[PDB]
Amino acid sequence: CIFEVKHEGKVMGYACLVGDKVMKPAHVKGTIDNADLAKLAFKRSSKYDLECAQIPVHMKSDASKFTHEKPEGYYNWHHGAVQYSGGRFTIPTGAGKPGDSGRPIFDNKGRVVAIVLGGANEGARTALSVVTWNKDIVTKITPEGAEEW
Amino acid sequence: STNGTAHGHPHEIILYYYELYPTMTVVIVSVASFVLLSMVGTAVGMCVCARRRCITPYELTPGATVPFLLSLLCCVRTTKA
Amino acid sequence: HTTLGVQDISTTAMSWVQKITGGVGLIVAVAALILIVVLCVSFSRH
Repeated sequence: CIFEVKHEGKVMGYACLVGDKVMKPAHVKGTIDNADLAKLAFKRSSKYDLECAQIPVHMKSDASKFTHEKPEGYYNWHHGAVQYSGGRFTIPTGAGKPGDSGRPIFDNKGRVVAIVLGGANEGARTALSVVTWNKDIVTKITPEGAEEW
Repeated sequence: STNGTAHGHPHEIILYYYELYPTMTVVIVSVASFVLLSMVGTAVGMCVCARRRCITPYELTPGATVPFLLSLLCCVRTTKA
Repeated sequence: HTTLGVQDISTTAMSWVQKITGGVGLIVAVAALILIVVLCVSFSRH
């Protein structure tokens, strides 16, 4: 589900197969390091700093679901456990660095809950800046002073 | 000399050309062309606005279809497969 | 004497044709504004 955007042979960010689309932050330079994915036609959206396309039928089995359902508590992500509360995802400062954008924040049933874009350092913990699903539609939460990873 | 009847409708309108003229009609034609351009520009803007409306709901997931009819001719045809 | 630059008559008839032009311009102006309004609604929604 996770694929890496490369630029001049260097990993800039990531691309993710969520739902039935293929996502990757718009700001990320490079092209998805995957033939099938690279040749696609993406639709940019500067408001969301998102850039989606549709997953080829032969990879649709490889997507990762999603959900608007996110009760206060702990979520899962590659570097550990994210914490959700007060309408904000946070992590121990230091556990997320530039080059972690695109990485999904799963729940315990595997449903992708948000996609990290960057984080604002507010001391002990960093409030993440994520792309999250609302009632049905996509949304973007960006804590004051975020540093785009 | 020539007769510049009233109309009608239009018809006569062109008859006046002969009366006081060389010109007259050409300027009116230019004005008509400008009006057409305004009409065309409006339509182009409207289509772009229609895109602006179908935007958001351009990603994926159920949710119209739905308002896609009633739905400014695309809307649909668009929702589907 | 006579001879001068119009426009002039012929009233009525003249108004008939004039009324046909400019109305569509107002329509597309209003529609443009309405589209902007909806756009702002979306911006607020986000």
